[PDB]
Amino acid sequence: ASSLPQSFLLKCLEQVRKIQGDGAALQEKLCATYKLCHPEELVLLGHSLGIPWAPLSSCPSQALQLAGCLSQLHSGLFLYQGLLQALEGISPELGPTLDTLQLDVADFATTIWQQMEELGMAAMPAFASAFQRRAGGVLVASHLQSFLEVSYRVLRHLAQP
Amino acid sequence: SSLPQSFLLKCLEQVRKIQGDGAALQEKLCATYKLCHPEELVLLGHSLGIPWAPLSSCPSQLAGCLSQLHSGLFLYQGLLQALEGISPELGPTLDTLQLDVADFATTIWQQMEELGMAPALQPTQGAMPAFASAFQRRAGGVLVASHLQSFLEVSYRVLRHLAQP
Amino acid sequence: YPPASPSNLSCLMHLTTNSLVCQWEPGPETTSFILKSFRSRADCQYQGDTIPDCVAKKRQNNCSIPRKNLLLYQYMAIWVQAENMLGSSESPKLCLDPMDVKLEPPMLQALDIQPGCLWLSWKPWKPSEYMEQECELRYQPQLKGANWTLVFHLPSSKDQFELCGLHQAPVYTLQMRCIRSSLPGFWSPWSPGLQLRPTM
Amino acid sequence: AGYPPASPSNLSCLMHLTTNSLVCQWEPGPETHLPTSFILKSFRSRADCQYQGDTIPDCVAKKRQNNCSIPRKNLLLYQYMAIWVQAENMLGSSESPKLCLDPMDVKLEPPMLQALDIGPDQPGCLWLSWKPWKPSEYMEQECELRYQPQLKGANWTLVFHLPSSKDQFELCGLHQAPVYTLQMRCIRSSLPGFWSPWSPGLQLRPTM
Repeated sequence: ASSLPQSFLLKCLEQVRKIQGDGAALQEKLCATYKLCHPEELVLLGHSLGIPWAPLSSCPSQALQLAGCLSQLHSGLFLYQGLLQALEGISPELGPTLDTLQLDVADFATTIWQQMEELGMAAMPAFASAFQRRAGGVLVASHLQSFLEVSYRVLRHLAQP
Repeated sequence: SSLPQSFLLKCLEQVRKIQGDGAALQEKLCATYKLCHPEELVLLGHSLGIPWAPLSSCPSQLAGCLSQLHSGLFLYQGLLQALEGISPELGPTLDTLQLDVADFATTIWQQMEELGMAPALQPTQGAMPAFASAFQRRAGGVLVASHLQSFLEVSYRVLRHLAQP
Repeated sequence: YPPASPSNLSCLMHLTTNSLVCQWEPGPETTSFILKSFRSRADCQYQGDTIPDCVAKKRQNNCSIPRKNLLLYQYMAIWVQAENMLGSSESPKLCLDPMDVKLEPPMLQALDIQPGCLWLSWKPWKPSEYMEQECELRYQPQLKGANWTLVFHLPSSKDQFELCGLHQAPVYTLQMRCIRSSLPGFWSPWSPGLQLRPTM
Repeated sequence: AGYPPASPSNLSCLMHLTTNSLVCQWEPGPETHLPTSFILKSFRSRADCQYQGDTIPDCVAKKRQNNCSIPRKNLLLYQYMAIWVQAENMLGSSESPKLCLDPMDVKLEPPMLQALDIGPDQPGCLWLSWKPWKPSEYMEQECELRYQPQLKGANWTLVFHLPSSKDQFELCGLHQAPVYTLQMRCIRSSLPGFWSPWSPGLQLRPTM
């Protein structure tokens, strides 16, 4: 007995896997093109640049009642959709890769929104230079990955009650 | 896995449908003739000669157990045929149970053939029991149905295991 | 005049009458219609036995094959034939397993014995008790603002089930519907509204 | 003489991951003899496509093309959409009934199945490995493997509900012939999707 259709949770899980590969494709590009391979190194730039992170505190909770978790998931995805747009394509060589990733992320947000609607459940940083865009690109990709790795669990849990 | 999950899913449904038909029959024999406790008819099973489909310790060779399943069923559709309708008040109820045991046997048989799992030697009906008199047919009806029922209680177990929903 | 090929032939397995009931669209009036079938294997490529012909009654655009004439968890090809003195038309054949095609909603009720709480219980529609079903429960405070909230993946029968958090109105409506678990089948219609007063 | 356009039919759409576009095709019916045009029309909707969501840009078919495609940029994947075809010439116009789909519910290519000389360093064995079609590796899928000895009307032996990837898969007891033929196909797991075609047959020699 769940407030979410099992197919919705499955399509969501399929979108996480898809976005996880997009971001992986992006993070491969940035390390092959700009030898920017370890986000760890860019840790402080997180504050310097103002990279907003995304919580899922409402997710290690809920069950038959879960609009809170659905609202965090959406807003979290909604945020990374914004940050990726802020990177203004990073560069011509990364433009297509980053573009793929932002469409996917945007539609995943839309999709979680519209489902909440159906079920009745009802700014951006600057990155002012090549390097800042490249570094911001590496940090947002990795914050997206952590967010998604946590979401995967939240969802697997929801899909297997 | 060797078997299609949708086949096991339909199998589990036919077992239930058939448990429903047999419970209908037993309910009808009791309501119509006050034959209400096969425990009391047990000893007449001897007389009548109602066999017992043995699921020869098969919780798992599918080719071998799915075939033990089909033969058990094939035997009960034989016994139920032998009951020659039992009596007008019962013919319909019994006929339902019968057609349903008949289909399940077929179904299992067709799957086995399409999987190349069918027994080399094909099953032929046996020497069906002598349900001579009306009372034999009614008490035969109570017993055969109780035999069938325990058979499907075990069958459901082996099948439910394979078919993991 | 020549009869036009019948259309929109649909078939449903009625557990009540234990018969495959088919209906077609007779098309532009111009005759007799005969629902014809043959036992077969999947895709209806196999030309199996001839299921005895069911001839539709007078002004009835439907027939009905009794289960005595049907193999059950097997496929079959169905089609209607319109015959006039000036020719005969014939619809496209359908290929269905009768057990694949009509559920009636489950029996939902109040648990016959906390604030904003409702205890419930339900049993499946008996003739389909053999079928493993998965149901949906939807409920809502009977307010001028219609908004249904659901509960998914419930069993076809519950001993007792406490729905809670119901404080937003003195009365709530509840309905339930089921569908065959993991095999083909359509949802049953929703059960009749059930006004219930959450423990106020 | 010229006839009005007949309502298009047998409208089908397939989401191609390669080109990353939904390609739809229909059958226009009898020749009208007039310059008739076709337009793939759709709008975002929800299940049962009763909901009138955002309109999706028309897709006009090229002449002689009984198909039209919608680019990923126009699709909202994982939501339903209503699609229909509209034909029209000077003497009229018709429309196909509406198709209701979620593009991700409609084209897979076989998994990459390969042999291995794992060897036992025992008779009648083979070791296989397989990975799913790359463009689709983000969707969980299950696979079927079919094999048979090259014999006199040898029949296929099947293995169902297999994982979509397997680094090493031992198959032993293959004794009926020196060479077997194996093939595998996959399908989207737990969600709508069609089976892919079977991978091209491998000819392997079991041990001994």
